[PDB]
Amino acid sequence: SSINGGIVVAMTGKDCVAIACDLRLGSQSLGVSNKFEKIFHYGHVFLGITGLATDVTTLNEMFRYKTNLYKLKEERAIEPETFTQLVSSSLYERRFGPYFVGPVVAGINSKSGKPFIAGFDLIGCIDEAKDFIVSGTASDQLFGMCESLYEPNLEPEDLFETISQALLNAADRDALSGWGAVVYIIKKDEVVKRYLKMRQD
Amino acid sequence: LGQIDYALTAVKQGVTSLGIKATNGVVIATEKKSSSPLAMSETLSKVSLLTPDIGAVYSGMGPDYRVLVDKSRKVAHTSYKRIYGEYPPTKLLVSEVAKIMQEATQSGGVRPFGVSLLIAGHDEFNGFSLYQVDPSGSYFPWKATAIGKGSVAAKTFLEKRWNDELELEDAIHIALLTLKESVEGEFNGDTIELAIIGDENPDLLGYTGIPTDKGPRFRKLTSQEINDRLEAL
Amino acid sequence: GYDLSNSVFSPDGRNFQVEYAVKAVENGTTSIGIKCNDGVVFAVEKLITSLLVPQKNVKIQVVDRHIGCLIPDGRHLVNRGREEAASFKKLYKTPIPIPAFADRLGQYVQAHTLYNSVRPFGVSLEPSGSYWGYKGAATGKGRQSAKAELEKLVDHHPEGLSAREAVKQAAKIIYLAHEDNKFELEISWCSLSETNGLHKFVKGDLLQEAIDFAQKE
Amino acid sequence: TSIMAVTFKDGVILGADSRTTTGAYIANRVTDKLTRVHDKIWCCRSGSAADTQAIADIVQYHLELYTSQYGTPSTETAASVFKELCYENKDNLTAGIIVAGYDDKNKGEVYTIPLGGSVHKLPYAIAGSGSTFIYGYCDKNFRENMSKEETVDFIKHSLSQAIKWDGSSGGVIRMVVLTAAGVERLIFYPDEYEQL
Amino acid sequence: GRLYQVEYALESISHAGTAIGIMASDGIVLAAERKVTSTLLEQDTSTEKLYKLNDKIAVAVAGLTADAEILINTARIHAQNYLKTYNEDIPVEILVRRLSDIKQGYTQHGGLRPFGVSFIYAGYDDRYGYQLYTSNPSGNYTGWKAISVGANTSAAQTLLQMDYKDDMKVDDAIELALKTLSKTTDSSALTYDRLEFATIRKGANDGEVYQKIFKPQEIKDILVKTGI
Amino acid sequence: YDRHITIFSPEGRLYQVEYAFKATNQTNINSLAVRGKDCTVVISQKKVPDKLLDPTTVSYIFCISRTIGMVVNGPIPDARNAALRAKAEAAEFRYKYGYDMPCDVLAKRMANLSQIYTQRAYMRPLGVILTFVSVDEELGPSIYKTDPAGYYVGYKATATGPKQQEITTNLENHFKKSKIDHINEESWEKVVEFAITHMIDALGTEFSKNDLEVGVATKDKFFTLSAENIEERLVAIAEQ
Amino acid sequence: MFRNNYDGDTVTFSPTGRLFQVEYALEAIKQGSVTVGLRSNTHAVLVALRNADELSSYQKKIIKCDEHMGLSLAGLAPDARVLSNYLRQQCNYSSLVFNRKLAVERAGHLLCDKAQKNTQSYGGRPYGVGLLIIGYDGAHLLEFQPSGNVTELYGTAIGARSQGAKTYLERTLDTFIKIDGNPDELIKAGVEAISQSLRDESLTVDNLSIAIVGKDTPFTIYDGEAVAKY
Amino acid sequence: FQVEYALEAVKRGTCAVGVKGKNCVVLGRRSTLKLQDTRITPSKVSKIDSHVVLSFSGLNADSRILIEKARVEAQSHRLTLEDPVTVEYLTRYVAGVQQRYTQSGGVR
Amino acid sequence: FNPYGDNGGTILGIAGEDFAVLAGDTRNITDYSINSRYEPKVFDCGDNIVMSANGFAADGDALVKRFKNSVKWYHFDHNDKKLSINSAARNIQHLLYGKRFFPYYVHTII
Repeated sequence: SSINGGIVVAMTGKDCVAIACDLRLGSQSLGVSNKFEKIFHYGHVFLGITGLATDVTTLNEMFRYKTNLYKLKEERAIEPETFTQLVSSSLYERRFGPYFVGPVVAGINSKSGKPFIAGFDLIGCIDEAKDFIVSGTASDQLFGMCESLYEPNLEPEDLFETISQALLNAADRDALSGWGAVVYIIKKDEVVKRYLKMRQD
Repeated sequence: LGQIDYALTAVKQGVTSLGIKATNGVVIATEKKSSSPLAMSETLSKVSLLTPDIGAVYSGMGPDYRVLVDKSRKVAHTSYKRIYGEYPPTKLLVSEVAKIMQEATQSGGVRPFGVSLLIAGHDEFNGFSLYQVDPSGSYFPWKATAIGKGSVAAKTFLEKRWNDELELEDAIHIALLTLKESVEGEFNGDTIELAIIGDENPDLLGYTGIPTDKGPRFRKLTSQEINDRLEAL
Repeated sequence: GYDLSNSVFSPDGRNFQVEYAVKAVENGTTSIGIKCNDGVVFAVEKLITSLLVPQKNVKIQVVDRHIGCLIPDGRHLVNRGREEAASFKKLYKTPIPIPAFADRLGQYVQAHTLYNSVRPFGVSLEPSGSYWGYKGAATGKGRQSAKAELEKLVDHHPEGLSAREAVKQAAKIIYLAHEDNKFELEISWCSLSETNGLHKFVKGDLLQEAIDFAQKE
Repeated sequence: TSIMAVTFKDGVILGADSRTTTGAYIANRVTDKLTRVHDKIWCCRSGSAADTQAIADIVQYHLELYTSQYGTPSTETAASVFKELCYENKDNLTAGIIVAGYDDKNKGEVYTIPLGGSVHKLPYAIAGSGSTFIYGYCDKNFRENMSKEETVDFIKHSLSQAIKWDGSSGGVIRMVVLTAAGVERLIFYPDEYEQL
Repeated sequence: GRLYQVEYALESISHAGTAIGIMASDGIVLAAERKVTSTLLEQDTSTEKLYKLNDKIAVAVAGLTADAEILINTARIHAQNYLKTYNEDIPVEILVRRLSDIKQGYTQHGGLRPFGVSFIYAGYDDRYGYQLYTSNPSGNYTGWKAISVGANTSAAQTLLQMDYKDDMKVDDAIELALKTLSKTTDSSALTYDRLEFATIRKGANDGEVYQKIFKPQEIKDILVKTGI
Repeated sequence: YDRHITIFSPEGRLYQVEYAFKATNQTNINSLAVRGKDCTVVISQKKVPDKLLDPTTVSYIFCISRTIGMVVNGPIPDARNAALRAKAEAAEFRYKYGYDMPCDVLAKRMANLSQIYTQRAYMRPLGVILTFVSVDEELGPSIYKTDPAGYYVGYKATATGPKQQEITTNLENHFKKSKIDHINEESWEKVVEFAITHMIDALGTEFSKNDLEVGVATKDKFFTLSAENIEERLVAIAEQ
Repeated sequence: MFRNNYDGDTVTFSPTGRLFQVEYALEAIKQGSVTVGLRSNTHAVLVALRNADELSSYQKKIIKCDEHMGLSLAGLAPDARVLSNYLRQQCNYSSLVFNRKLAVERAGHLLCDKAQKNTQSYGGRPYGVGLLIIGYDGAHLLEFQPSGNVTELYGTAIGARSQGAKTYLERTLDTFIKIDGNPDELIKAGVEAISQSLRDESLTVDNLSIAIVGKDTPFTIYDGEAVAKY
Repeated sequence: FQVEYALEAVKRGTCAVGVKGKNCVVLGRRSTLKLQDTRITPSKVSKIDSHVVLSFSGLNADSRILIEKARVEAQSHRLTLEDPVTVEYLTRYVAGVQQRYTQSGGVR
Repeated sequence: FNPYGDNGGTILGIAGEDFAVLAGDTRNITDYSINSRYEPKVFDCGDNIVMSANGFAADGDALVKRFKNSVKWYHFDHNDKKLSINSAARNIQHLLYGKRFFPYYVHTII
C-alpha cells in the first residue's frame, strides 16, 4: 500500500452527499496516469477505494458482480447500509490475507431518503460518521481541512465548494496526489460529476 | 406414482392447519393432537418461529418438521445473515427451505420429507406474504389456504370468505371458525395453536436504548387469549 | 423375505439373521466358564481329526494379561477387544475393568447388526451383542448338560467354590458334555491366589490331576 | 504464583495464592487457582492461564465421561489424563499442574506434572515462581503423617514466606481440604499470615 | 438410438404453457400464457415464466419450475463471470450454448433426470444484433425469426408462418403475438391476468434498455388497443 | 422394498418403524414413571428366571448424567447403544455450553437421531423407548419419552410394556380424581411406595425385593435403589 | 429343482446357520491338483504335482515367502499370489523392525485373520485356494483353508484325489515322524505319498516339484532335472 | 446393447463425406424451416485448429462435447510440446475419449 | 534441534582387473570422544556387491538396510536375476534422489 497514491473524501450535506477523489496513478515517485478514477457506483450507491490500484480494480469488479447478482435475485437495488455490511463482510473474509485498500461508501437511501456515508479500515471495521469520511495518503491534511471547513446542513452549491477546496488543499500538500480531481454531487434523483482544474497538471 | 405422491398422501393424512393473509398481517392456526391425557401438550409446539418476522406451521410427520425447523433456522443465519446484517425476506427463506426439501427428494438413499409447510412472513418492500411448500420442493404464494385432513372443506370456506378488505382481526375470526368446523377432538385454548405476523412489538425485544431496533412481528397467542377469542364466537 | 438380509425387522419385530447366527453358534464345540472365589476358570473341548500335533492347537486367548476368552470370527472379536483394551490402558494407565471390556465388546458386536452390508458374528456374548454376568457359562453342542451340571454346582456350593476344585469341576463337566458325542481338554486359569490375578494356562501335574479326576467320574 | 499440595493422615491439602500479574501490573488480586476436576480430585495450575484453563476443562469433560461410563476414576487416572494432554502438546503449552485427590488409597495422593509432561508421585509437592524460596524450609518442616491443624499451619507458613519473598505472588491464601467428610475451603487474609 | 427420457420430457413440456418469441428488424417480443388458477393463488410471483439473465438477455420458460430456476441461476452466474473476466457483456450464443451443454450433460450421465424445460432466449449484442434462440431438453439450440413452444406449438407455428414478414416493427410483432395467442388458447378469450409480456428494443439513443417487462395495466392497455 | 427399507409405502406408511415398535416388546418388562413435587420415580420389572445369571448385572436403568436417568423398554443391545450415545451427548453438551444438559434437550437430541435413522435407508431404527427422567433446574421433576418414530413428548406419568394399557388407565383415573399434575408427597419414599402399589394393583400380582428395580431422581442427583432399599419399601407398604 | 435361496452372498446365513459361499470356496480347492506336506523333527518337505498341452510349461505350485518359510497352493492362483505377497510383507516387517524371524504359528494367525475379512464384507468373494505352509528347523507344518482355519499337522494332502496320500500318511505317521537328520528319506517318503494319490499317472522331471527346509537348510525348491530322485 | 444402438443413432444423422487428394482435403445441411434464421448457424465442418478440421455425423449436442475436447487437447499439446498436434494424434485422442465413455455402463 | 551429525571414519574403494577392494576405518567418534574402537563400515549386501556409506552413521545404516531390502525384493520379483553392479548403482541413485530435499548426509562407495 501507499505506492500508487490517491485520496478520496466524502461529506454529507442537506438532503445530499458529495464524494470527491484525485486522479493520479503512479509507481512511487514516477507519475503514470492522470485519468485513474477511484470512484464507482452500483445502482445508486457510490464507492471510493484508495490504496493498491490492483486491489481497487479487483474490489470494483467483485462488488459489481455481487451487486448485479443481488439485483437479479431480489429484484431490487441494494441500499447503502446493506452494501456497507456486505463490503465489511467481504473485507473480513480476507482476514490475515487482507486487501490493502481503504473503502468509503456514500449514497442516499431510496426509501428513507436520508444521506449516508461510511468508511472502512484494512479488515472491514465500519466507521459511520455524520459529517465526513477521508481516506488516502493525505488523510491527515484531509482531516484538518474537513475539521476547519465543514459545516452541517450545507446546500449542494456550498457543499461542492467546501469539498473541492478541502480536496485541492489536501492534495497540494501530498506528493503522491494531485493530478486532477473529480467531484460527485449526489441528490435524491440527480447526480452531477465535475472535473477540477489544479496545479501540476 | 412415486415417493413424492406417497409423501403427499401422508400429508393429506395429517392434521389440517390453515393460513390467512389480510391487508395488515398474516394468521396461522392449527390443532394439536394428543390422545393421551397423561402427556403434556405445552411441551410440544406446532408453530415455530423461523425469524422474528417469519413463522411456519406444518401438516404431516412431526419429527420431519422438527428437523426442518432447525435446518431452516440455521440456514436463515448462515446464508443471508452474517453477510447483510439483517434477516432474509420471506421469499428467499422460502426458497432456501424449498431447496432443502428438493435436495432431500433428489438425494439417493434418502426419502422425501412427509410434511407440507405454510410459511407466513413480513418484509420491507414486499409487505406481508404467505407461502406453501410441498414435499416435492415447489412453493406457491397464497392469499388463504389450508392443508392436511379436512383441507377441502377449509379451502371451500376460505374461498367463500376471503376478500380484499379483510383485516387481521377478521382473519383471526375466520381461522377460528374454520378450525372449529373441523376440530377432531376437543376445541379449547389448550388444543389450538395460533400465531400472527403483524405489527412490531417493542415489549418483546428485551431491551431499550436503540430507536432503530424494533420488536419482532411474529407473535404466538397464549391459551388465555385463545379462550377469550373463542368466547366471542 | 425378511430373513434374506441382515438388519431387517420381521413383522413381529425380530432379526432372523441373528437367530440364524445363533443357530450357527449352537453347532460349535463346548466352552465352559466357572466363576469361583476370586477367580475364573475356562475350559475348551478340541476335536481331533487325525497326523495332528496333540499340543499346539490352542483355542484359548488372553487379553491385557488379565482377561481370558466360527473360530475366525472369535479371533476377529478378540483382536478388536485387544485394541480397545490397549486404548483404555494408554488413556487411563490402568487395566480395563471387566464390565468396561464387556460393554465395549457388546457395542462392537451390536454395530454389526445395524447395516445389511455386513454379516452378524457367529460366535459365543451373544451374536446379537447381548451379554450379562453369570455364575457359570456354557456354550456349544453339549451346552444343556453343562448348564445342568453348573446348576447342580451352584446349588451344592451356596458359599462359593475354590479355584483348585473349580478346575476339576470344569474338567468333569467338559467330559460329561462330550459324552453325548463320540478329543482334548484345554484349561485356563485366572485367580488372585494361584496366579496373582493374571490369566494363566494350567498344565503339567495339575492338568493330569484334572484329567484323571474327570476320567474317574 | 505459589502452589503446593501435601498429604496428611486424613487426606490431602492444597494451597494457593491469589495473584495474577501481567508484567509488573497485577491484573487480578482475587484469583482462584484451585480447580475442581472431580468431586474429590482437584488440581493446582501454574503458568499460562489460558492453557491451564483449557486443559482443566478438557480433563473435567473426560472425567465426567469416565464417570458416566465406568464409575469413580482414581487420582492416578486424572493424573494420566493431565499427563497425556501436557505431553502431546508440549510444544504449544506452558502449564505446571499438581493433581491432589482423596480416595480409597487413603492418606491422600499427590502427583506432579511439570513442564514437559512428566509424572512424579510425591508425599508433598510445590510449584510456581514462589516455590523456589520455600524449598529448603519445606524440606526441614515436613513429616509423613500430620494432623489437619498442623498441616494447615505448615501450608500457611510456607505460603506466607513465598508471598513475602516473591513479587509475583500475593493476595489471600486459599486452601482446599479433601477428606472422607468431604471438601473444605479456607481463606487466610494478609493480616493473618504476614506475621506467622 | 432413441432417448426415452428426453421423449418423456418433451411430452411433459407439450402439456405446459405456450410461449411465443418474435424477432423484428428493431426489437424482439416475448409472450407467455398463464394457466394455473385457483381463485386464491397469488399472481405476484415476480414473473412466473419470463426471466432476466442480465441487462441484455431474457428467457421464456415452458416446463417444470424448479429446473427452470436452477438453470436460470446458473445462467446468471455464468453471465456475471463472463462480465467480470472480460469486462464486456456475454454474447447470447455463448450463454445459450452453455445452457445447452448443461442439458446435454444432464441427458447422458445416469442417475440424473433430464431437464423437462424448454427455453426461448431473446438477446442483443454488437456482433449479430438481435438474436432469438430455442433450446430443448435434448441439448440442441436453434435460431429462429418467430418461434413458439408449449401446448399448441403446431397451430401457433402455422399462424406465425402465415403472417410473418422479415421487416416487421416491434408493434407489429406485439400484435402478431397477441393474435396468435388469442387464436390458440383453450380458454375462449385472452385476458391480462393470464398473460406475461416482454420487449427488448433499442431506441435512437444508444442506451440499450433491454429490460421492459410489461405491467398488468400495460398488458391490459395493449390488449385493448389491439382489440383482443 | 417398502417392507424391508424405510421408504414410503403407496399408503404413505413406514413398515420398518412399526416393526421396531413391535420389537420394543421382545422382553416382558413393564415400566412405570411418576413425578412428585420434588422428585421423579421410575419402577421396572426385573425377571431373572435363570439360576446361573448374576442378578446384579441385569438392569434396564441407566445413569446418563448426575441428574438425568433413563429406563429403556426393548432389547438390551440397542438399550446400551442408546445409553452410550446419550452419555456422550450429555458430556459434549456440558463441555460446550458450560452447564448441565436438560432432560428435554437430551430427549430432543435422541429423537432427532431416531428421525435420522427413519429417513436414511442404510440405517435401521432401534427398537427402544428411552424414557428419560430428571429434576430440572428450571422445570423441576420432568419425564420425557421418545420412540423409534422420532416422536418425543413430556408426561406427568407414563407406562410402557405389553401391559401398559391397564397402568395407563389407572393413572388416568387417579389423576382425574386428584385434579393435579403430580403426586402430593414431599418424601420420595412415599412416591416409590405409591408407584409400587399402583403397579401391584394394575398387574394384579405381588413383588419381592428381587422382582423390581427402582430409580429416584432428586434435585441433587439421580440414583438407583438397592435390593435392601426395595425390601424396606415393600415392608413399609405391608405395614399398612 | 431344489433352488437354494441362501447361497447368493457371504453376508446371508442359512436357516441352519450355514455359509454356502464359504463351502463353495472350500470345494474350489478340489479343482486344483494334489499337494502333500510332511514334517519330521528336523526337516519339512512339500511335494506338488498341470500342463495345458505338450507345447506348454507347467504351473508353479511352491512359493517361497522367506529364507526359512514357504508354502504350496491348491486352487485359485491369484488368491495364492495375494496371500503369498502378504506373507512376504509380514516376514519382511518382522525381519526389519525387530530383526526377528517370524514364527510359523504367527504366520498362520495372520493368514486366518486376513481370510476372515472376505467372509463378512458383502460385494466381494472368499478366497478360493488352500495352502500348506512349512517353516524353519523345530519344523512346523500348517494347513490353511479359505474359511479361516489352521491346523498345525504332521502331514496332509489337498486337491484332486489326495485322499490316497492322506491315508498313506495316516498309516505311516510313526514311520516318517522320526527320520531326523536324513532329509532325502523324508523326500522319498513324500514322493511315495504323492504317488499313492495318482490314478496310474507317472512322475517325471516336468510334473514334479519339491520343497525342503530344515535346520541349517534354508528353504529350497527343486524342479526340473533336480526332481529326478537324486 | 449399447454400441449397436449408438450406431443406429449415428445412421439417423446427416450425411458427411471426406475425400483426400494430391495436396488437398475436401470435407462435405437439412431443409431449414420458413421461420428459421440461418444468419447464425453452426457449420457442420468445425476446424479443430489451423491445420486440422473435423466433420461430425449423428447427434449434434454430443458432437459439440467431442469438438470442444479436441480443441482443448490441441491447445494443451501446443502449450506442452510447442508443436501443433498431428492428425493421427488428435484422432487417437478422440477415439480414446469415445472408448473411455463406452465403458462404465454406457447407456449412450 | 540439528538432525545431522558427524561420526568420522574414512573408506577407500579400488577397482582392479578381476577384483575389487573396499577398505574402511573401524572407529566411531563424536566430536572429541571415541564412541567405539570397532564398528564395521563395509558390509556385504550379496551378489558380490559391497557398499559403504561414510559420514552420518544413522543415514549410512538406513541406506544400507534399504539397499539390502531392495536387493531381496528384486530377487523375489525377478526369479533370482542376480542384480548387476550397474543396476545396483542406478537403484542406489534412485534411493538417494528420493530424499532430494532431506538428503542422506553420507558418501557412498560401492
